Amino acid sequence: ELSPVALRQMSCAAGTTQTACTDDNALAYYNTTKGGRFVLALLSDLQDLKWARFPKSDGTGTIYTELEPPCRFVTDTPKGPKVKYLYFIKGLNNLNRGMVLGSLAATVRLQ
Amino acid sequence: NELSPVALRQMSCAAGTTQTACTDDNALAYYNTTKGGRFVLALLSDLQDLKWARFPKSDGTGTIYTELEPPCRFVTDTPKGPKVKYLYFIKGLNNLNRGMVLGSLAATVRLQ
Repeated sequence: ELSPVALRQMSCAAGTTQTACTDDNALAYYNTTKGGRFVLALLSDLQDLKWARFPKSDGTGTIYTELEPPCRFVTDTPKGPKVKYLYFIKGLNNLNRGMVLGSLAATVRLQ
Repeated sequence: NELSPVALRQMSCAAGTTQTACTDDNALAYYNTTKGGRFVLALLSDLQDLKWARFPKSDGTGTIYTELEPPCRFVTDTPKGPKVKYLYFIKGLNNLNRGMVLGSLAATVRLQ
């Protein structure tokens, strides 16, 4: 059926270009199925990101994914509201967009 | 531009195999608090044969019955041990809202 699979988070590199992916500057929401991680969305403080870099665990190589235009949103932080940017993977369907938003509501102090 | 952020609220509710069979709180409803009215997305229940959910109207006028999709079965890890649960989407729920419920569940519950 549509059995729910756990959405996990991990830090990851992202940048304006693929070469620009420098050091961990974002947080990736991903799925773990079969052999490999399925990244659904990026979470970051930066608003001009276009790419995300992911090294597979086996070290065979690294994966670059195009990012959609970011969805700006606000989180509640002890030091006051903070503005974050939510990047869906390019071409992400609405079902997986929903799962991201559902997981984001649970792992982040929204509004 | 700005993203629409909604928190999935949960509330105990009545359910049954028929509209008349809806009496006690047999399930918990995932809903959204909108400007006015509660928008129910899905039902979570120990029972696997549910078809309707009942919500007495806030205005006191009557009761609302929303029909259920076929249940999705899954196992949660609880202190009492693994518990078989059944997830019912509201009849006709779009894919975004379905993902919202599926994303909230897997982010807040341990699955087997």
